[PDB]
Amino acid sequence: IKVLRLNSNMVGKIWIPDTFFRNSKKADAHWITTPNRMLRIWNDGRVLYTLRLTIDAECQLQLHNFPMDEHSCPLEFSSYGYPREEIVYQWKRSSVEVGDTRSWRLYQFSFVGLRNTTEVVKTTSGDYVVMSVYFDLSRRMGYFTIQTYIPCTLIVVLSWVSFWINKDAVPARTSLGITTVLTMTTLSTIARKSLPKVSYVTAMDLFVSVCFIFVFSALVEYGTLHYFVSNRKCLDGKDCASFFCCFEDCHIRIAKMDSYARIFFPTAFCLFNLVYWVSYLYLG
Amino acid sequence: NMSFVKETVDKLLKGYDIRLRPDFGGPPVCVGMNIDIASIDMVSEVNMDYTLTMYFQQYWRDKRLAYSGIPLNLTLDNRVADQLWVPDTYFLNDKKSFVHGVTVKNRMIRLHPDGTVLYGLRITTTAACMMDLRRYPLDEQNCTLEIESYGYTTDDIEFYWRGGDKAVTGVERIELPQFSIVEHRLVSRNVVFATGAYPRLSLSFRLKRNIGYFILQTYMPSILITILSWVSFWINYDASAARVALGITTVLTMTTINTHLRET
Amino acid sequence: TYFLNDKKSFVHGVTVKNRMIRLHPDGTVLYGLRITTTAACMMDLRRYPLDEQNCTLEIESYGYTTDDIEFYWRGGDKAVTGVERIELPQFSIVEHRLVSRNVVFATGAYPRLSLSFRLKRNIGYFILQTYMPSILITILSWVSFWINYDASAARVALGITTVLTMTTINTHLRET
Amino acid sequence: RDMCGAKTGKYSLGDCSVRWAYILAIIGILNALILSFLAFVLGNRQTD
Amino acid sequence: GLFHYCVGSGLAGRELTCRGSFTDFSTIPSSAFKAAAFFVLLSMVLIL
Amino acid sequence: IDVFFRQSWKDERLKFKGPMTVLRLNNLMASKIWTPDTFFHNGKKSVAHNMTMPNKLLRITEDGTLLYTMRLTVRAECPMHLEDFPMDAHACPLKFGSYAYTRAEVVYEWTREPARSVVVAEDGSRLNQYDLLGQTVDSGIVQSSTGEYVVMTTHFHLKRKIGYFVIQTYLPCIMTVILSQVSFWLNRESVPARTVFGVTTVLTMTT
Amino acid sequence: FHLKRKIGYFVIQTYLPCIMTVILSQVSFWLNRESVPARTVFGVTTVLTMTT
Amino acid sequence: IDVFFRQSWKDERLKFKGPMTVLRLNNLMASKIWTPDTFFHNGKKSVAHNMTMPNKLLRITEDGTLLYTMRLTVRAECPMHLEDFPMDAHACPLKFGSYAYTR
Amino acid sequence: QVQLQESGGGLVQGSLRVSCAASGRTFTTYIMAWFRQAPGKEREFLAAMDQGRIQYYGDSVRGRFTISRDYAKNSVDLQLDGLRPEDTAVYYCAAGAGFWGLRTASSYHYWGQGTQVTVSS
Amino acid sequence: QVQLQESGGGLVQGSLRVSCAASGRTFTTYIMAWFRQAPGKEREFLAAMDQGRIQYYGDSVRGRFTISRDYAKNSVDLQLDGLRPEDTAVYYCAAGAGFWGLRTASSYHYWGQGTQVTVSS
Ligand SMILES: *[C@@H]1O[C@H](CO)[C@@H](O[C@@H]2O[C@H](CO)[C@@H](O[C@@H]3O[C@H](CO[C@H]4O[C@H](CO[C@H]5O[C@H](CO)[C@@H](O)[C@H](O)[C@@H]5O[C@H]5O[C@H](CO)[C@@H](O)[C@H](O)[C@@H]5O)[C@@H](O)[C@H](O[C@H]5O[C@H](CO)[C@@H](O)[C@H](O)[C@@H]5O)[C@@H]4O)[C@@H](O)[C@H](O[C@H]4O[C@H](CO)[C@@H](O)[C@H](O)[C@@H]4O[C@H]4O[C@H](CO)[C@@H](O)[C@H](O)[C@@H]4O[C@H]4O[C@H](CO)[C@@H](O)[C@H](O)[C@@H]4O)[C@@H]3O)[C@H](O)[C@H]2NC(C)=O)[C@H](O)[C@H]1NC(C)=O
Ligand SMILES: *[C@@H]1O[C@H](CO)[C@@H](O[C@@H]2O[C@H](CO)[C@@H](O[C@@H]3O[C@H](CO[C@H]4O[C@H](CO)[C@@H](O)[C@H](O[C@H]5O[C@H](CO)[C@@H](O)[C@H](O)[C@@H]5O)[C@@H]4O)[C@@H](O)[C@H](O[C@H]4O[C@H](CO)[C@@H](O)[C@H](O)[C@@H]4O)[C@@H]3O)[C@H](O)[C@H]2NC(C)=O)[C@H](O)[C@H]1NC(C)=O
Ligand SMILES: *[C@@H]1O[C@H](CO)[C@@H](O[C@@H]2O[C@H](CO)[C@@H](O[C@@H]3O[C@H](CO[C@H]4O[C@H](CO)[C@@H](O)[C@H](O[C@H]5O[C@H](CO)[C@@H](O)[C@H](O)[C@@H]5O)[C@@H]4O)[C@@H](O)[C@H](O[C@H]4O[C@H](CO)[C@@H](O)[C@H](O)[C@@H]4O)[C@@H]3O)[C@H](O)[C@H]2NC(C)=O)[C@H](O)[C@H]1NC(C)=O
Ligand SMILES: CCCCCCCC/C=C/CCCCCCCC(=O)O[C@H](COC(=O)CCCCCCCCCCCCCCC)COP(=O)(O)OC[C@@H](O)CO
Ligand SMILES: CCCCCCCC/C=C/CCCCCCCC(=O)O[C@H](COC(=O)CCCCCCCCCCCCCCC)COP(=O)(O)OC[C@@H](O)CO
Ligand SMILES: CCCCCCCC/C=C\CCCCCCCC(=O)O[C@H](COC(=O)CCCCCCCCCCCCCCC)COP(=O)(O)OC[C@@H](O)CO
Ligand SMILES: CCCCCCCCCCCC(=O)OC[C@H](COP(=O)([O-])O)OC(=O)CCCCCCCCCCC
Ligand SMILES: CCCCCCCCCCCCCCCC(=O)O
Ligand SMILES: CCCCCCCCCCCCCCCC(=O)O
Ligand SMILES: CCCCCCCCCC
Ligand SMILES: CCCCCCCCCC
Ligand SMILES: [Cl-]
Ligand SMILES: [Cl-]
Repeated sequence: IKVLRLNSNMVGKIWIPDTFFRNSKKADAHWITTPNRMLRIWNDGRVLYTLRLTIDAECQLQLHNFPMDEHSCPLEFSSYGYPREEIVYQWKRSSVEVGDTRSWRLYQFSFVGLRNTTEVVKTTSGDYVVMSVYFDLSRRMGYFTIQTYIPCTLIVVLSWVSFWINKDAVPARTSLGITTVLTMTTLSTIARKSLPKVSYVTAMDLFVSVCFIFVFSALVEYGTLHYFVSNRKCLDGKDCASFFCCFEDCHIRIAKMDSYARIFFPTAFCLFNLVYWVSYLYLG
Repeated sequence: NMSFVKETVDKLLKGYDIRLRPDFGGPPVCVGMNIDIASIDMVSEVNMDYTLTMYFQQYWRDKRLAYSGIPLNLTLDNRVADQLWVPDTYFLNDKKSFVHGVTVKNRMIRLHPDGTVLYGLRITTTAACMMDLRRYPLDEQNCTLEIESYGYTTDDIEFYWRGGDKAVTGVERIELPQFSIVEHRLVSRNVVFATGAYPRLSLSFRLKRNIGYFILQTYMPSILITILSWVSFWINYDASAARVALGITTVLTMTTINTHLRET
Repeated sequence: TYFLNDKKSFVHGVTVKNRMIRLHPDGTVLYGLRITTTAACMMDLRRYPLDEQNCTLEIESYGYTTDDIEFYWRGGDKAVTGVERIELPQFSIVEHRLVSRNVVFATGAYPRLSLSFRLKRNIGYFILQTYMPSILITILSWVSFWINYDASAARVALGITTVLTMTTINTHLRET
Repeated sequence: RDMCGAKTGKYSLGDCSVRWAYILAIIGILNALILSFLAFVLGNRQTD
Repeated sequence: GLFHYCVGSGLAGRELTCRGSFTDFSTIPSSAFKAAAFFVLLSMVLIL
Repeated sequence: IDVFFRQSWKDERLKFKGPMTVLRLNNLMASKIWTPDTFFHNGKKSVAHNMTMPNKLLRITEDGTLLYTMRLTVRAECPMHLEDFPMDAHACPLKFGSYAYTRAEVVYEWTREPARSVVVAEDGSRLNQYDLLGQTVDSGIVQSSTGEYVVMTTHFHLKRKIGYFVIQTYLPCIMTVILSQVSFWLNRESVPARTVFGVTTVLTMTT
Repeated sequence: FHLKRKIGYFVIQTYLPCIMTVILSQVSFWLNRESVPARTVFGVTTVLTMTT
Repeated sequence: IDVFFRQSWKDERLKFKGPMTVLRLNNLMASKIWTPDTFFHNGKKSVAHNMTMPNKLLRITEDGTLLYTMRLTVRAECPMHLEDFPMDAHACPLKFGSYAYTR
Repeated sequence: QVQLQESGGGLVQGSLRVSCAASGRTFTTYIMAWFRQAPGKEREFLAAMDQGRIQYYGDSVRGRFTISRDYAKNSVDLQLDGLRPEDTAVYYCAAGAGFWGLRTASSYHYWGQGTQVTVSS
Repeated sequence: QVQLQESGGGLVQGSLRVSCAASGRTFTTYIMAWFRQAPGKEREFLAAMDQGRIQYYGDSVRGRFTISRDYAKNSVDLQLDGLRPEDTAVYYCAAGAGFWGLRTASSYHYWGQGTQVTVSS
């Protein structure tokens, strides 16, 4: 007989490496119906020991570019007891295999690839050979685009709708502006729910913050218009202040602020969106 | 050869009384302790506890386990820790803890020629930390782990931090999204119960809460809502519907954001 | 013995396993356990919250057929006690029942005992929670009829607010 | 200092070298000033 | 650059570890870098 | 509730003569001898801590007196009457006794007098919205289908703190009522404004 | 095991609220054009209801 | 999914002759004899019920035919395609087989 | 409105059984107790029974008086045996939450009217 | 638009390989199958492979033909061995979610053009 093929009975009978996963928050084997382990002993003394595992491994995420963020989550393992002078691990030729990559439970992420490495880590007990597998994940924009980006832009456009209402419609325009500012506060509040309580601004935070300023500038614009309309009422040899600055005429052209805003606000928002998306998608 | 090592280990384990500590009638056994903090995961305000993963290693001397003729530190399989005596250490402020058990029990046992035993465990524990939130979110919180011997009094066991103030490592590599580890401290003392006096080690951390999240979430929208409340002063006094709408909106939104915030 | 409709159960283990063995001279064994079990109860919520629910525990023998083990309720209807002392906040136990029968599977016929409870849901919490705010909002919606036809802003605001409040009530109900 | 060397310091490249973005920023300064004066002259030219 | 920067590990390869982000001032190496990034951002805002 | 639960009893089989009067032994020795099968009648799901080792100690005196203490976390039922909520107070029980041994077999007694036989640590308070005014210690009998059992009971008397609910509900309701009453000072011709007052206050109170 | 989702819950809780919101938004076409605050209230509240 | 998972196989070593044709034995015999190491490929933390006793039964026929049944709460993966949600329909698999033994 | 009716004999020479029935409120989750007041002496605790069927007794009447509860009928009964001349008193049924108590009368909010009991030698 | 491009030999005297590459949609997460249809015959199931690398074969072709999949390239390959003159037919590549099927053509919502195969003795 060239090989003894055995179930989990002799796993506890023979010596087994004390391999443990360093970055595991919680891991557990499988025991249904029987222990999901396998042993195979060859005549030359080669032992092959396989087991099924499910590991909850920690992965410190940098969410500055969220939802345009990419991560390389690790999975590290080593011998718990035996230092580098006692046990040495080694990757095989084709060590990390995968089946159907995009049939997995990754809903918000897509699997780009993986890479394995080995190193030596010094601890109080000794130096240990640590074997790492990094999985590269890239976030997908669909859910967050549905949830935050589209509603915020739509509320900004709803704020723009106020510019086309008659300025004498004071309750209508005031309610429209303040209501748009409310729905922004609420959208900001709910945009953060998926994330942890990090203390830095993300891309989504920046977008929602700029959408807030555009909805607040619209409300302040109507307030100023209403107050000023109803409630209140030397190579040239030119002088440099006349040549450069403007003391001539100027304000007077204040009733046309709605006409100015109707074109100004969409242009500013379009420029902001263009620079934002280009910068986050292509330049960085 | 391995036969001599096997004979030595069998001789050490033969006639070993696990019930008795290393010097049952003699002076107390001195136990050094050191910790490598792998991570601190969930500092929970609602639960008033934090989860702490660590490599907890104990060091002591058992003359019964001394051996000669093998110039090596014998790192034995972790199953023999059940046969050997180990301290009955426990964490007083624990709520839920376990030793990691994949692929095997993450436990180390290493014997030295002079009978010295090094005993390591990979332990994650949820420890209670009652937090004073009067200055929240500008608060600073003390959270401690209270290591103590259960059954053995100071007459039987003594505790010390191995390596002194360098006993606890890995504190600087911790990343908490909400907190910053401003300082950690080690204390050693005695605690007296009705059953006797016991040794007590204490590993304390001081956490400073980050303010940027709260500035983004609460302070800025409140300020902006107050400014839109002020906007009504520039509206005509006869625009009653508009001014009342603005005031009612701002008031109810301040109430709503406060109540919605202070549920978590 | 096992509970067929079980989902998650355990024997209490503090200070020790809450288990009792008592022998008698004639070879009679009394075997007690303190068991907390989460048992499935499929509820028909068509009449909810004015609904009645049957919730049962199905005690059965796993490996022993009726040729090997015969179950019975010793003491008859007095076998189950302590139902009268149960005080649920949301339910009232109308009655409880004990049944003994045989169940046939492919592997054989097995003895089955069934302990069933009928639970009637209390209505006061729902009256305070959902019914009375809805009635009050519907009553408030009629205030618009006493306002002049030319007060379009006021009447439309009142109607829209009533509709929004009804939607919020429905939302908070469905979330639970 | 770790990236470049010890010779690097305040207002001193050291071992490192300027790359395209810095000189492009200088070009941006020049272009911005030129366009500013161009806009001034155009504004004073429109009135004529 | 102004806020972002990549540095090699130094094992005869690329292995560029990259860190820095203007949306988190904690990662910017220095106050001078923060000021320069802010001023360039202000210039971009003005031209837009 | 987290407790050091100490029991003690006489076992004449374990008397000895030796160099020392008391053998402070490993907790492993406890499993090799008889110990009481104490259980909590109103316990829901309790934990006997075993980190790093079983948090138990056993000490055998030369005369045969055994001391046996455990570290436990007991989650016990505390039924409440919430008619005075949030100005209500409760008496949460903690009842324990033998599971299998009746009165004629095992009887529990307090080591000291009952008032001093239950001690609460000064720093040991994890309550957020309750004040532990004190405890009362007592004992009684329970009749079950298997016989009579001694049940040793403590009652911890807790009083709820009203500040959280004052901030949470009472103040929003009071300022909502005041907000509604503000509308009386506006002129009667401000129909949309006063309707806005009424409807918004009604919606806030409903929420 | 072949499973087919039941549509009744989502019909009750998403489709009917959306349809009623659309109908409520379209109701404003029957008001006089001079009811500016009323029609603005209709449009804004229906937009927010759809967003929620 | 809650299941009675039944397996059966021939074991010539467990042949016997006696008064009974079938030995309806305690489940403790399962740990003493060989049983297949069946596992669920798409399972995720299944549960073997153990109240009051281990919910297993073993039966040995005189000709060496083993019947071995166990009660399980299998918890398996059902990958879903939610494009047509809530008008979507799925086919949840339940796949099982030996872990250590090849074909 | 809550009432606690009592019933029982008035004169014995001796065994007795004094019953108490509650109305207007279900006392399934309350402690039901019996107290005694002799002429001139203060009210004292005889017995109590809890929702967990646990029985507490006073030292003076331990082993003699037996308390029981019928939860279906919402009643508490007290069987009295070995009566003596000093057992003459007014016996009170009570229901409460046992705050600071199970032995103090102040912890019981609901009280019966009282039933006279007399023992004659 | 979604397509399935099939390639493979057409004539043999024998071993053969038929490949089917998918474009326009990610068929990794769909069960991918191979079917046969000679003239005057209904489309019959030859082979299939699931997301979990599990292979099903028809009884007529069990042990002769072998199905494999490349998920990175989004393709399914079929190695035909032991070709016989009763095997000549049109071979179709199919893919879909297996609902009420995995052996019936109706459950597959995507199909290829088809490739002719002939064996001459
Ligand atoms: C604090 O207190 C805690 C509570 O006390 C304590 O936790 C317990 O610790 C003990 C000791 O570490 C654990 O016991 C071990 O468990 C291992 C399996 O763990 C998994 O399964 C258990 C439940 O165990 C049942 O199921 C497995 C799987 O089939 C069986 O192998 C078991 O025998 C057992 O079967 C019974 O129960 C089933 C229902 O549950 C029934 O269906 C069945 O019929 C049986 O009645 C779970 O509890 C585990 O989960 C928990 O723990 C993990 C790990 O930390 C956590 O991740 C998780 O969250 C949970 O908390 C997990 O799911 C066993 O493998 C192990 O036994 C082997 O080794 C010991 C020696 O160490 C031997 O004595 C034993 O015989 C076993 O070896 C034989 O079998 C193996 C496997 O085939 C062979 O490899 C070996 O060579 C040997 O074979 C020989 O003997 C066989 C017969 O014995 C024979 O068949 C062979 O042919 C051959 O001859 C051991 O039992 C226990 O599970 C923990 N949990 C609980 C709740 O009790 C904790 O540690 C304490 N902490 C501290 C710090 O002190
Ligand atoms: C987080 O929050 C926790 C909770 O408050 C903080 O914990 C406390 O930390 C301080 C350290 O800052 C601890 O203080 C010291 O204890 C050590 C060791 O002492 C035991 O030491 C002696 C035996 O070895 C023993 O005699 C001591 O006795 C009593 O001590 C004195 C009298 O001697 C007096 O305070 C009481 O009568 C005590 O009953 C003690 O039990 C001790 O060495 C320290 O003193 C040093 O200080 C003295 C000057 O006082 C100096 O002369 C020495 O040279 C030495 O420098 C100090 O007393 C305290 O015990 C901790 N308390 C608890 C409950 O754990 C923690 O510090 C915070 N950390 C962070 C990072 O936020
Ligand atoms: C909650 O909801 C559940 C689910 O519906 C209810 O469950 C059912 O309760 C009813 C009664 O309450 C059960 O029916 C009873 O079964 C007993 C015992 O039957 C066993 O033993 C008999 C004697 O050995 C045996 O003959 C029976 O066998 C079949 O026989 C009958 C007669 O031929 C046949 O009709 C059945 O098909 C049986 O399967 C069985 O093995 C039985 O005694 C009860 O009988 C009453 O009525 C008959 C009328 O002929 C009378 O003769 C009897 O004397 C008795 O008065 C009754 O049939 C039923 O089995 C339960 N179902 C399940 C799934 O458990 C539960 O009751 C509800 N409770 C509450 C509180 O809401
Ligand atoms: C016209 C303009 C009108 C504007 C007027 C608006 C009114 C605004 C004032 C609000 C007062 C709020 C209360 C502030 C003082 C009390 C706040 C306080 O200290 O809290 C507890 C007492 O609470 C309590 O039970 C007391 C709760 C009382 C709260 C309500 C008081 C009535 C409010 C007025 C009625 C409406 C008037 C209508 C005028 C139009 C303290 O507990 P104590 O330390 O003991 O132990 C610990 C444990 O009890 C609490 O953890
Ligand atoms: C706050 C909210 C307030 C709203 C309340 C308003 C009050 C008025 C509404 C009453 C709704 C009544 C609820 C009826 C129950 C819901 C409908 C339902 O589910 O019944 C099934 C038919 O469904 C189906 O055809 C699915 C499709 C139903 C979609 C119906 C919408 C029609 C929209 C037309 C556009 C009009 C435009 C007019 C504009 C001018 C029956 O099949 P079957 O048993 O086999 O189950 C198979 C399995 O799918 C589970 O059902
Ligand atoms: C949803 C919002 C609603 C209201 C929006 C109103 C409009 C506002 C607009 C923009 C500026 C927003 C400023 C937000 C400030 C966020 C709060 C803040 O300043 O926090 C500090 C800085 O955090 C950081 O990384 C932040 C550093 C960078 C801050 C600036 C980011 C870019 C903003 C470019 C805007 C251009 C506008 C152009 C409009 C046309 C951190 O302290 P802390 O001790 O916790 O650190 C601990 C440490 O360990 C964390 O790494
Ligand atoms: C939803 C978009 C509707 C577009 C309608 C296009 C109509 C273009 C006709 C020319 C504009 C015009 O003269 O009349 C509107 C106002 C001036 O009106 P008046 O009061 O001076 O008579 O003109 C202005 O002052 C500003 C006109 C701005 C037109 C649109 C700007 C682009 C908006 C981008 C939307 C995403
Ligand atoms: C805190 C300000 C909020 C926004 C206010 C928007 C309306 C501002 C209107 C113009 C204000 C400046 C008028 C100056 C003329 C004067 O002296 O009154
Ligand atoms: C009506 C004019 C509005 C102008 C602003 C339009 C901005 C729309 C942004 C929608 C979200 C874009 C998500 C892109 C995701 C991707 O590029 O893959
Ligand atoms: C807070 C922003 C205030 C803007 C005031 C605009 C004044 C314009 C004067 C012509
Ligand atoms: C070094 C600590 C800096 C704190 C920054 C707080 C943010 C202020 C935003 C205006
Ligand atoms: Cl950045
Ligand atoms: Cl609390």
